[PDB]
Amino acid sequence: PQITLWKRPLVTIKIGGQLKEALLDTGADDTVIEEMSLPGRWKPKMIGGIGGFIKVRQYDQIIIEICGHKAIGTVLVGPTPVNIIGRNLLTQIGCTLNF
Amino acid sequence: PQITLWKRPLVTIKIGGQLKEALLDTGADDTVIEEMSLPGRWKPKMIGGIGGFIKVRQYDQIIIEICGHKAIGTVLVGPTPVNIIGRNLLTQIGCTLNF
Ligand SMILES: NC(=O)c1ccc(S(=O)(=O)N(Cc2ccc(C(F)(F)F)cc2)[C@H]2CNC[C@@H]2NCc2ccc(C(F)(F)F)cc2)cc1
Ligand SMILES: [Cl-]
Ligand SMILES: [Cl-]
Ligand SMILES: [Cl-]
Repeated sequence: PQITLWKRPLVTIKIGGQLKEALLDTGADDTVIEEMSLPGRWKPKMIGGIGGFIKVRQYDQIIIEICGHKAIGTVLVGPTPVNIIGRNLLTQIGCTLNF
Repeated sequence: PQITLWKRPLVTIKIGGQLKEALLDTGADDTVIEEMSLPGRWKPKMIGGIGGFIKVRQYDQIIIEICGHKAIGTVLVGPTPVNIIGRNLLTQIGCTLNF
């Protein structure tokens, strides 16, 4: 699809057997999801931006379905105000910016 | 152009006659630039980031060129990790997400 930017580019994703709404975010290096359970090992990480930093759990090799495109990669889990699909997964679905 | 996301989508902007580096950020509603002098009056604005909300200065109808594309619009000034070109100007220059 082609998604314009008049409003936030929210899409439905499937992760850990749950459906969630997430923002396609070219400014985010990493994918960050609200508190949820994921399988496997994790390690702590700090991420930040305007407003400050939050602590998240880093899970690797997690599968996510984004608009019917399956991708695998690292997912950070923590108290983010919005679910964010970052570049590490956007690349995998072939997402580009065009103008 | 078409910009992939394997690295940060950093571009050159021109504002106040000066060249600066900025991030094309579809996850940002607004355009936020590091401290600099802009003309005219400003209004208060609260923007929410990953780690909380902060106050920034809102300037309207500011001339700004983004990757050679001329735009005129709202620019916020405040403590941001990098200069951010958000949806308000991405929309102006005709930028879309595609996959
Ligand atoms: N309203 C508005 O315009 C606005 C809203 C939010 C922000 S934001 O929170 O600062 N912000 C932009 C951002 C840009 C660049 C950087 C930095 F360079 F440091 F990596 C950090 C943050 C948000 C907006 N889009 C990307 C970033 N998302 C939160 C985030 C932060 C860090 C990660 C990580 F590190 F895991 F990848 C993942 C997600 C900026 C502007
Ligand atoms: Cl990854
Ligand atoms: Cl104020
Ligand atoms: Cl604007």
